Amino acid sequence: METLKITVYIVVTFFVLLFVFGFLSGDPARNPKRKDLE
Amino acid sequence: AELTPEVLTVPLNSEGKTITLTEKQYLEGKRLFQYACASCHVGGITKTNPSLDLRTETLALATPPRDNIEGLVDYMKNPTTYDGEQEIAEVHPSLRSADIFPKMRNLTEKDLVAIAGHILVEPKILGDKWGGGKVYY
Amino acid sequence: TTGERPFSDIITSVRYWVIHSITIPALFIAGWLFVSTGLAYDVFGTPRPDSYYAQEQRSIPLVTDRFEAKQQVETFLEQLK
Amino acid sequence: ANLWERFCNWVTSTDNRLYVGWFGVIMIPTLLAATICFVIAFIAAPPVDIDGIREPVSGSLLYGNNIITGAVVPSSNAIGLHFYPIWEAASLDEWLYNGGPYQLIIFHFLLGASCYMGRQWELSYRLGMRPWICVAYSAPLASAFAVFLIYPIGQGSFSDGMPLGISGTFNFMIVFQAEHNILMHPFHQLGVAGVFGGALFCAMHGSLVTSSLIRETTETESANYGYKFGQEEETYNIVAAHGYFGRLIFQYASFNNSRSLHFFLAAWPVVGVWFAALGISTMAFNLNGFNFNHSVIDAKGNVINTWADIINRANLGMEVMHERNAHNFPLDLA
Amino acid sequence: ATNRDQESSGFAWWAGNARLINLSGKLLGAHVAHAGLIVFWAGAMTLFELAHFIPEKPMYEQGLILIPHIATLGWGVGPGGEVVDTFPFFVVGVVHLISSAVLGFGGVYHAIRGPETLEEYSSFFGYDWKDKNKMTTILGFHLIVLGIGALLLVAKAMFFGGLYDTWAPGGGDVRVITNPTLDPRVIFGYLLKSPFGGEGWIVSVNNLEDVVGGHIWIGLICIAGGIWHILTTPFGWARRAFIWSGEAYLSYSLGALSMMGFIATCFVWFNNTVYPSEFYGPTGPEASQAQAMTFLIRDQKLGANVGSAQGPTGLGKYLMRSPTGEIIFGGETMRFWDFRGPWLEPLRGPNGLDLNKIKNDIQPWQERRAAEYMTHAPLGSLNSVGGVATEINSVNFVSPRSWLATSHFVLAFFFLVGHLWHAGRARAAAAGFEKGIDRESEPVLSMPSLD
Amino acid sequence: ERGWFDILDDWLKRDRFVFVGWSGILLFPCAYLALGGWLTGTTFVTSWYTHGLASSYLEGCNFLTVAVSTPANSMGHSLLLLWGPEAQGDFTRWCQLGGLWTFIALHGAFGLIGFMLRQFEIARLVGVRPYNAIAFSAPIAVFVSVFLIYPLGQSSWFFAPSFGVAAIFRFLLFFQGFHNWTLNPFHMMGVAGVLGGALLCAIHGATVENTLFQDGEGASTFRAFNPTQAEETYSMVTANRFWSQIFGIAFSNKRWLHFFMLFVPVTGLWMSAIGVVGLALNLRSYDFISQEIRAAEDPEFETFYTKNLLLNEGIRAWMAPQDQPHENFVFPEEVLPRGNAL
Ligand code: CLA
Ligand code: CLA
Ligand code: CLA
Ligand code: CLA
Ligand code: CLA
Ligand SMILES: CC1=C(/C=C/C(C)=C/C=C/C(C)=C/C=C/C=C(C)/C=C/C=C(C)/C=C/C2=C(C)CCCC2(C)C)C(C)(C)CCC1
Ligand SMILES: CC1=C(/C=C/C(C)=C/C=C/C(C)=C/C=C/C=C(C)/C=C/C=C(C)/C=C/C2=C(C)CCCC2(C)C)C(C)(C)CCC1
Ligand SMILES: CC1=C(/C=C/C(C)=C/C=C/C(C)=C/C=C/C=C(C)/C=C/C=C(C)/C=C/C2=C(C)CCCC2(C)C)C(C)(C)CCC1
Ligand SMILES: CCCCCCCCCCCCO[C@@H]1O[C@H](CO)[C@@H](O[C@H]2O[C@H](CO)[C@@H](O)[C@H](O)[C@H]2O)[C@H](O)[C@H]1O
Ligand SMILES: [Ca+2]
Ligand SMILES: [Cl-]
Ligand SMILES: [Cl-]
Ligand SMILES: [Fe+2]
Repeated sequence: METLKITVYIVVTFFVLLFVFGFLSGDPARNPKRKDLE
Repeated sequence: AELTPEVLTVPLNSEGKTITLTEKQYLEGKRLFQYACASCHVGGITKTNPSLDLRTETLALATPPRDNIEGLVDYMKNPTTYDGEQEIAEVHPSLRSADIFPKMRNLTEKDLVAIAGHILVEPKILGDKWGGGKVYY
Repeated sequence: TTGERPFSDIITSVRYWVIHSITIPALFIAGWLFVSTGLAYDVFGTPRPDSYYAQEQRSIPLVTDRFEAKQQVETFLEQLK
Repeated sequence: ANLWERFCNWVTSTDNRLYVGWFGVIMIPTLLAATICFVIAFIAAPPVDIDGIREPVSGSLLYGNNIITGAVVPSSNAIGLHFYPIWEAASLDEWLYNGGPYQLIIFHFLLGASCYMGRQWELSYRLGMRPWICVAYSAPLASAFAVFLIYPIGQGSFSDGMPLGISGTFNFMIVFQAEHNILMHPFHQLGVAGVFGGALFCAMHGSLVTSSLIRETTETESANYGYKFGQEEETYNIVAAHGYFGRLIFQYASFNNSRSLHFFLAAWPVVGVWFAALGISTMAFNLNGFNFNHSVIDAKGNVINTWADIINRANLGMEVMHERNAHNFPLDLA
Repeated sequence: ATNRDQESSGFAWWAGNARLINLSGKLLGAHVAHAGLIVFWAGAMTLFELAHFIPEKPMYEQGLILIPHIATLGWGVGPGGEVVDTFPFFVVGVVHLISSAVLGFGGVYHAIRGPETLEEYSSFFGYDWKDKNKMTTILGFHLIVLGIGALLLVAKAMFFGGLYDTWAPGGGDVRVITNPTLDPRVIFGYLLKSPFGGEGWIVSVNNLEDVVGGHIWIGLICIAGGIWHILTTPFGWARRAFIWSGEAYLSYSLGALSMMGFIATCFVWFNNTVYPSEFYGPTGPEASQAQAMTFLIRDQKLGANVGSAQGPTGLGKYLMRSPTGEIIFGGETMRFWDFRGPWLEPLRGPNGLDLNKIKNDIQPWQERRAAEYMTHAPLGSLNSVGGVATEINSVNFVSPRSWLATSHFVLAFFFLVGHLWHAGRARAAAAGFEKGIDRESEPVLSMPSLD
Repeated sequence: ERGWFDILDDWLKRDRFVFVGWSGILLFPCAYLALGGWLTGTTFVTSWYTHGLASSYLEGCNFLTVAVSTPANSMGHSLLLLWGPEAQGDFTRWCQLGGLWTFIALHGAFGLIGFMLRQFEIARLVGVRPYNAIAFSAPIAVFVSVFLIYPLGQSSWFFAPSFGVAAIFRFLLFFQGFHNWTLNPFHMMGVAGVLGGALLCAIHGATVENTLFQDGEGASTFRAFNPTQAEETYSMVTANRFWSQIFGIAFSNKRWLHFFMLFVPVTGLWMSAIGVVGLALNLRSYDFISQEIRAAEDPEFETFYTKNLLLNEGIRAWMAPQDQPHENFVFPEEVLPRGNAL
């Protein structure tokens, strides 16, 4: 169970960080029209 | 069917004297009972102890008898267990314990008579619904 | 448009209101009196608050026969004293 | 273009057969976890003590259920609102007895479906669309939160969440009616207008558009071949449809503007289901339906029954029979 | 008629307030006039509550939601929450009512009389949504205002009478808080608690030392952050993540308000410390626990040994073990064993409910309190018939906790929808396609087919 | 020939504010009388002699609890004509005996026929295909099965639905307790048709509104549409790509999409109607025999199916004496099914 818990804790943190860094990676500019939104 | 003086005539004491209530008294009794008592006694049952109800037959067999105006008025001043052996003002609203049951603070003698009258008249109206519980809703 | 006068035309005309400031309250009052005189009770056979039961009875006056249903009801109505 | 930039371009790429996106990064693992656990538990899960009284209810196909009676059974009343992951149990056998799988499924599902809503916003932004399709989906999504999360919080137990099964759904609905008189609640009533109305306007708009298709085909071919995917011109005559529907009622009860017509088609069922979800969500805090029990009284004081009192008789039968071994004290206060 | 029709502004009448987006003078008025309405309701509703208030009924039998707020701050109440002086309630109402006239006056002036734009009038009061510097400065001023507000609760708690403490030894009383919790391990520890059963995240705060100390931190944090935001301008990583427009800032606030509304819903439902049950009525968990207490007391008086009474399921009829062994009330209330309240805790020992205290130490005031709370469970109908859905008419009651929880769930839900609406539009407007697809530049037509 | 029939035809088909037609001769009196009778009855008429119920504003009921209730069970399936052998021409007795219920139900039936004939008549004059009238067959199938076939299978009109809000709620609950109607797969198909219909309604309307072409400069996009314009007002191509990528599949044919929107709720209502035709005969999907055989022999076997039958048994025993007064059910307290404590 302890190994399971750390495994899940690690998997969740991995995916959550992708989400956060993904939306921090210039997302407003990722559209087909105006690409200067700063 | 209507609320006649016969409906509103109830036992005043145990010696057999009756008293006839006005429709005003009866309706005041209903409002005051809703104010001070229905949270536990809605419909003539007792939510915190369903073994005891407010049916007239149950009140007649209490000690002392509670099936008349004087018995019920005394009960609102100094309530006792069903056998009369113990005084329960500390756990049951009463004039004697109006300091810990503040809703009893603004009840007058005339109010206690009206509440008593409502308790005695209502079974004459509702029959088994009074004190019967959910089975008779 | 299908030829009838527009509704916004009519209900902002003085003559519409001269007529309907009378006829609307008049019907309203006729409906009031239909209840207040007790006439609605007797037209439709609806019990008044003191007419659902006899003083001691607790039974419903339920119709139980098809072809004497009319007499059953008239009988129930007598038994109200 | 470094590796992180390459990854971001693939995640947000509009050329993937199914759009991934950043919401997709959370959606895909959580929905797969919930789906795999649901399928396995529906087939093979042992009976679950839903009400905490050591009275296990059988939900899975292998333990005597068919498609109609089977369910994933809500987690134990003894757990209440405590978090019960696999690693809080001493064994998988304990976890299963206590309804662990229910918690794992609904928490993963609710996250996934919330990200599904976000993903609807996200692809519309990548395609240069207007953004509000995801607002339409908030009505079914809010509804799922109501019966899987909000109602358990207010009543204090996931054991009162909706079961994951067909007959379990009916159980939840009947007990809900006994404990909140939802049929007499105006928010459920608006929900019924929402879905009856939605179904009415669905058939209506379908019949009207279909009734005014421009002749492009012969009797031997399906009329659907008269529309070509991507063609510039409209495929039905909306002036004809309005000319018909306006005479069916009267002219000013009919839409001639396709934009406002289609907005109405969106708004009516979505608003109605929002209210239905708010019904469950506020009855979750015991603000119940209208109570007219013994409201009509005659001159003496006899109760004159109404249809509301007949409803109450049926509610009492549900109340006194539900969870027949679970109550020791006279009032069912949650 | 500047931007007061659809042709000139682009906005139909049903979206008419969107015509204010770039008219800071009239937008100022609309905000001040609306604040007047809020302050108006606060004062007027308080006076209405006071006029309809009987001192000797419980507050929660009277449909009161604002007098309970005033009473929790220590005003008008004595031991046990008994009302001793209704004049504080009167003052709070009158002063809010009077102030609303001042705000209404300024709102109506700026809205229809004053300059429609402030930028040509004043460079301090004028602003550009696109000006990240000015926006964080206006933000900074208001963070400082908010932080003073939290320090005022502390000043009341520590220097001006104190707060009502439902946990005070004796039965509950106003108490001056002299040692508020300052240890950041405690204060921010609440932020890291799980929100699930038995933990409750910040809803679980259960003593005024923690409440007061948490507001000291919040006060400093807001004041500190407001200076930071006056003195700084958003960094590049922040510049690239946000939309910088008026509708965007509105959408961020709407998301924040939704989250607060949901938290507030749970606070009033579970917490009986900053929402004392003396004033708000028992929580749902509380009343359910109180029923088991009541019948354990009744039956033990009749001679039952409640510790060994086996119920129909095999679980104890009155007492049982929680999944981690604690002794807890039996029956369906097994779900509510995380409940804590001042009338129940004296029966609690290290292992939970303590059988020797149950047999020997139950005082009549606990029997009274349990019977009161069991008969004021937060259950009732929409027309305020108290009780279960099958109960008959008689008792006019719906708990204040149900009114407050349901209203704010509904409001929080619609503010989440508002967030989605306005954030989606803000994104589309900034990118330039909120009015529709350009026929001669439709993005999908320049993309390869999926198959 | 321009005889009286053709002259009358002309006048009946004048393009006026409210079209009349030949169908209007049937539709308008019957629709007006059905509505007026419901309004008359819920305002003034009791259900004391048929049901033991107050049911009108005059008695103190509100919008949720008024009804025009069904006649007494002793009336059987009588037409209850005003001039019939029960009322014998007496308007007051007729109301007290439930005559308004047959009045409403019968004129309602013929009014619905009239409304569907109107859809045919107007479609023929304007030159459109009659798919709207075809879709309206589903409401008619529902009305006929629930309000006419179902009680004709039963003992009497008494058990048809009464015309009122709370009265219909009681009907829903009666069908759960006595018929286990949630278990019926014909009802299930109806539920799918209705919920799927609402889904299609929301998703089509939302999709159109969010793939609009920018055909104007205003922020209110409603103005940028012209009923006679030739071009589509939203992008089917973008709509198709979005849904393909969100959901996997998408519509590509606009004619199929709108036919499907007709098909789903219409078919659902037809399916539910067939189920009710079965309940007319008590031909229920009440039980799974395999479940009952196992549960009878194995007192540890429990499913949501056995849990729901316990609820139905409670509904039957607790509502039946008041809901079926002509039966004179006297159930002493000791026989009522109850769990522990409640
Ligand atoms: C909190 C609610 C609220 C507030 C504060 C505002 C405020 C405003 N609206 Mg908005 N609006 C609202 C709700 C609100 N609105 C709603 C619900 C709708 C839907 C109908 C609209 C639809 C709408 C449209 C279509 C337009 C506005 C416009 C405006 C602005 C100019 C109004 C004007 O010039 O009228 C002049 C009106 C009068 C001269 C009549 C009387 C107005 C006064 C203020 C009433 C005061 C009464 C009060 C008792 C006085 C107390 C004084 C006392 C304290 C001394 C103003 C800032 C306009 C705008 O944006 O302009 C750029 C505009 O075109 N609104
Ligand atoms: C503080 C919060 C806030 C603010 C400042 C705004 C501001 C705005 N909104 Mg947003 N909105 C919000 C919250 C907010 N909204 C929420 C919570 C939702 C979800 C429902 C929305 C959903 C929304 C939509 C769908 C739209 C806007 C739009 C707008 C713009 C035009 C609004 C207008 O003139 O309405 C005029 C006001 C009315 C027409 C009044 C509506 C009356 C309501 C529905 C009745 C509510 C009943 C009441 C509560 C109880 C009954 C009372 C009765 C018995 C007397 C304006 C910028 C428009 C826009 O996009 O512009 C860019 C637009 O289309 N908003
Ligand atoms: C925080 C909001 C809030 C809460 C929790 C309460 C709670 C309460 N109020 Mg108060 N009140 C409020 C705001 C609130 N009120 C406001 C804004 C006003 C001015 C109108 C009042 C004026 C007022 C008076 C005059 C009285 C109360 C009373 C009460 C008590 C009884 C309530 C009742 O019976 O409702 C009945 C239930 C309803 C009316 C249901 C309303 C349904 C609404 C219209 C649905 C709307 C949904 C949503 C907003 C619209 C979304 C649209 C969508 C398209 C986006 C209860 C404690 C009574 C009391 O006991 O005082 C001591 C009383 O007499 N209130
Ligand atoms: C927070 C909302 C707010 C904001 C941002 C403004 C901003 C402005 N006002 Mg407006 N106004 C407001 C509310 C507001 N006012 C209110 C409530 C009223 C009614 C009293 C007015 C009545 C008003 C008039 C009649 C005029 C203005 C004018 C102005 C402009 C010049 C102000 C100045 O330089 O005075 C200098 C600054 C001061 C004198 C400091 C005042 C300090 C106050 C009075 C003491 C209390 C402040 C403290 C925070 C109290 C907290 C109360 C709060 C908790 C409710 C400026 C754009 C002028 C204008 O538009 O010119 C064309 C103008 O003629 N205002
Ligand atoms: C009204 C409140 C408020 C608002 C709207 C802002 C707004 C802003 N702040 Mg400011 N700030 C504030 C108060 C506020 N601040 C206060 C009180 C302080 C003192 C503590 C600061 C100290 C501060 C610093 C040092 C900085 C900002 C910065 C900013 C900008 C970037 C925001 C951002 O990216 O957040 C996004 C949030 C994150 C990236 C961290 C959250 C991590 C994830 C999302 C998990 C958390 C979610 C979880 C569910 C929360 C639950 C509770 C939690 C405790 C567990 C933005 C303009 C940045 C800036 O540009 O300065 C010029 C910056 O560097 N702020
Ligand atoms: C802008 C605008 C708007 C809005 C407005 C508003 C929102 C306003 C507000 C306003 C306000 C907000 C106002 C207020 C006022 C107040 C007042 C005026 C008060 C007074 C008071 C008094 C007088 C008092 C008295 C008393 C006393 C002192 C004692 C006790 C008793 C009594 C109560 C008697 C609208 C929408 C219309 C639209 C157009 C534009
Ligand atoms: C007073 C008090 C207290 C305290 C409190 C505190 C201390 C609090 C704090 C709090 C806090 C400290 C909070 C925070 C929050 C945060 C948040 C809420 C965040 C958010 C974020 C976001 C939302 C982001 C987003 C994004 C992403 C994620 C990606 C990129 C882009 C963006 C930006 C969009 C206590 C309890 C002791 C007691 C009672 C009283
Ligand atoms: C039966 C019968 C008949 C017939 C009669 C009729 C035809 C009647 C009609 C009647 C009518 C024709 C009535 C009406 C009534 C109406 C009413 C009574 C109304 C009310 C309304 C209201 C109350 C409203 C409400 C509302 C809504 C709904 C929504 C919006 C808002 C409001 C709140 C406004 C005859 C003689 C042939 C023969 C014998 C039998
Ligand atoms: C619990 C959550 C903790 C979150 C901590 C947040 C701290 C914020 C500090 C700033 C971090 C942002 O770091 C972010 O990362 C990536 C590289 O990895 C950068 O690089 C990005 O550049 C541009 C931005 O338009 C994108 O086109 C490109 O795809 C991407 O590589 C972002 O420009 C940078 O802003
Ligand atoms: Ca700054
Ligand atoms: Cl059950
Ligand atoms: Cl229990
Ligand atoms: Fe369409």
